[PDB]
Amino acid sequence: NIPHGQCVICLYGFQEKEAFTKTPCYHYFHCHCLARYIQHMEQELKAQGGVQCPVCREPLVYDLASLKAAPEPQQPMELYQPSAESLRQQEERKRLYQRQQERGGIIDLE
Amino acid sequence: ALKRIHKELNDLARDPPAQCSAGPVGDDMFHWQATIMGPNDSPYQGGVFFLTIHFPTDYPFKPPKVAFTTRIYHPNINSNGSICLDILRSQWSPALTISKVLLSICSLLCDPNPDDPLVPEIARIYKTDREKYNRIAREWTQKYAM
Ligand SMILES: O=C([O-])C(=O)[O-]
Ligand SMILES: [Zn+2]
Ligand SMILES: [Zn+2]
Repeated sequence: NIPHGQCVICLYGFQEKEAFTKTPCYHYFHCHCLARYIQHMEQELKAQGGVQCPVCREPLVYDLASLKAAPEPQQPMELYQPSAESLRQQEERKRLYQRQQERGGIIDLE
Repeated sequence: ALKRIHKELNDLARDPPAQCSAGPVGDDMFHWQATIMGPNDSPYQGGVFFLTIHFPTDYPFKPPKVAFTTRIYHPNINSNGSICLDILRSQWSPALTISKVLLSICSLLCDPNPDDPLVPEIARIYKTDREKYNRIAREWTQKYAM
């Protein structure tokens, strides 16, 4: 069936029509997400020289080509819409920041 | 990166780590401002500390760049606001989130790692004279962050 949790790479959950995979350490990722992770990690390890699970660090077994072949998940971007309360809190923050500026408390990095 | 950034932003707006906040600077989703309230178990108690976050093109596979904007007296944070924290370099994973990074920084404020300092003088004071360390950290907090 389909896992109830969320792919920690993209932060979306799993849908019945999506291509996802499960590691031998019992962690689920969309194939596309895990492929990007592995490609990146392979480049990084090379530039300093064992790709590990992003969740628990167990070394992964995988075939990169097989993960890449899978369809990228179709995921609508989640709109950002600040609550009235956050906008209020943001205003109080501006006030605090202004005081810090006046105090010489803000690092510039000219 | 953008879809991931929107996800985090929303997950943070509705359930921020205790005493923290974070959101975009103007219209730019790749540049955020965050705040941390100084932890009560730290000499930063009572202060409010601003941080800047810049996300790299290949986020979340490369770590966000996080720095203090509010001046702070700490062995692992320098006068440029740079932060020496393993999860921001060698121990980054896309399983981490800004929310988790903020929690980790709060922990760092309560419990510095003086054996990996960005500021050797402060690290020396921390290890040899904690009374003095805490006094000065409180003094900077009161002058700059309160
Ligand atoms: O750094 C300062 O200016 C202070 O400690 O008073
Ligand atoms: Zn995913
Ligand atoms: Zn795992």
